[PDB]
Amino acid sequence: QAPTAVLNGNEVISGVLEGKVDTFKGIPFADPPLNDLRFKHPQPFTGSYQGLKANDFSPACMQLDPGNSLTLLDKALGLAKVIPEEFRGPLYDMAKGTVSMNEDCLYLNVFRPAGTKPDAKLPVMVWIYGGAFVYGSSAAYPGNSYVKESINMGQPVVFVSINYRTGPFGFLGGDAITAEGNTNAGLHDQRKGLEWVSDNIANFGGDPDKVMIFGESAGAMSVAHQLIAYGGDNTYNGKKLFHSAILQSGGPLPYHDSSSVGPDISYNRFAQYAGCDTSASANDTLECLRSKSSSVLHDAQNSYDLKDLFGLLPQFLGFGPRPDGNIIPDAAYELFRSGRYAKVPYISGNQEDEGTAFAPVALNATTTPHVKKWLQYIFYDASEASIDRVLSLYPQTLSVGSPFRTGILNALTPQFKRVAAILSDMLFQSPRRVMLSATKDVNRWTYLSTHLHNLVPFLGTFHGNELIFQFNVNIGPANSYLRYFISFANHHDPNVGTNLLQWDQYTDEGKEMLEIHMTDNVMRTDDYRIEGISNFETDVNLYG
Ligand SMILES: *[C@@H]1O[C@H](CO)[C@@H](O[C@@H]2O[C@H](CO)[C@@H](O)[C@H](O)[C@H]2NC(C)=O)[C@H](O)[C@H]1NC(C)=O
Ligand SMILES: *[C@@H]1O[C@H](CO)[C@@H](O)[C@H](O)[C@H]1NC(C)=O
Ligand SMILES: *[C@H]1O[C@H](CO)[C@@H](O)[C@H](O)[C@H]1NC(C)=O
Repeated sequence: QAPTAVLNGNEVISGVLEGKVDTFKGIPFADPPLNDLRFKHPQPFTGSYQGLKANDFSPACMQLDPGNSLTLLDKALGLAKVIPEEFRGPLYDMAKGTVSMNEDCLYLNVFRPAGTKPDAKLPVMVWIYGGAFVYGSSAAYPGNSYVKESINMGQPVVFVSINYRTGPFGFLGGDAITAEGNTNAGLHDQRKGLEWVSDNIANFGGDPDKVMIFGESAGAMSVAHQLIAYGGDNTYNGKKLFHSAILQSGGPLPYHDSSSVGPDISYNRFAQYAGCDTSASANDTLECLRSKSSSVLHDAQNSYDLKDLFGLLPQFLGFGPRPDGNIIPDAAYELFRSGRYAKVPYISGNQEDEGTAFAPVALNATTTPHVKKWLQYIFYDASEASIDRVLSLYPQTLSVGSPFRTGILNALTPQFKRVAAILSDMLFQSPRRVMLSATKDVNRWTYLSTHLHNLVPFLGTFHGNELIFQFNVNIGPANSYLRYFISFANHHDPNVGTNLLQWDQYTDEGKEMLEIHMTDNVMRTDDYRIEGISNFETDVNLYG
């Protein structure tokens, strides 16, 4: 029997019973962003839900193939040699998929315990993806393991995943988009999905007054931008859109302006790869981009990734959230430090070796001059003095680079461990500490995951790896990532009924941090590489 829910008082949608979980997949929350609506803010859904058979995932939004990155990594270090088969199988499974990709992709999915009734008021967990090596948008993140575990725990939740536009489709900047007021469209997509949840989740048995948003990599960077959206106003028609958050390996971005990697403006490069004439006026280039087929814009996006992000650099360094004076009113770091953020409790953490999967971009660097040149490209407006100070704080000494704590092993090149440490701390660890020290009036918890230490040559406990334990095979540290986060969605404290180590909250006095291992966890403090990370937190002259 198909489970049902009724929206707008009388429109009945049906889902699919999958074991003991009811699923409703492919629910539209905005009108399709096609033709004249390409690159514009999401428009209200003007259709009908009546008779919708929400029985399969919608198309994924336009994105790059993970194969680009996985093949470069494989060329650089031989993934089948370094990653144990039990983790490698899952990792490649999340990088492929049966869903198509299409610009018509603004849909969400609801997962709940079978037989939940609309009056149940179950806590809601809303997942926002952003995995560097994952294909499929929400289709790669089924909520069944989270829902099944919350039932076993006696703490049932509703899980929701939302699609949003990434890349140039969701974050095309430039003067024409600014003049239209259509900046940061992908962030507005997420916010519209959250409005849909506030208005409609009670019909599925969820509680609109207890919503947790969480995500990983660009999804955690998105959650951090939702916390400072409109200077911390997370209300919609008087109601708070979310009440707690978890950020897995991502935080605010250090930009104070719409900058991107390298010597050229990202808009200009993409327009050029799409075959538009970049000497025409701003409005004419945007009109040209709105006339191209999706395959042409897809090839153009692929060329920007391979040529300008070198197939590996985090996508938000090219097309991503930037200050626009409206949904992001000022630089993200400054909004957190002036208290202009939503006052909700959160968990923020990192994998030990966040930078190792990105370090192969600088594989040809053997000397400090070579590393300086790569850093001058990625951070093109950085002052030379600021770069020189980073290079003195992160030396080429093999034992202090990343994979961390591995001595003289894993030195793929003379500079690989150094570049992996710099990218780790600049892009992931410093953003986490900017939030933890700025948000002193909310409860917060932080973690370091070291569970693959010494099991994966050259990569260590790398960026994006923990997603296989949350969404694919529930082995290794899966119980920590499932149960602490279910407890947090229910009680805004990770320690209720987990049967796991007590995780003490982070305080400014003790800087308490959970360290997650393969089978056990231990408490530690967030005390490592203080000088190096602190400099990234405070040197504004690095960023552009
Ligand atoms: C490492 O590779 C990069 C990318 O090919 C080289 O940098 C380029 O060098 C040419 C000539 O100086 C410039 O026109 C490019 O614009 C540079 N691009 C970047 C991203 O820096 C770099 O010279 C190589 N380093 C070594 C030691 O060979
Ligand atoms: C460009 O488009 C904007 C927003 O649609 C409009 O207000 C402006 O007049 C246009 N300007 C030119 C020079 O075409
Ligand atoms: C939709 O139909 C099912 C019967 O399969 C029923 O249990 C459910 O209550 C209906 N939905 C609502 C919200 O009435």
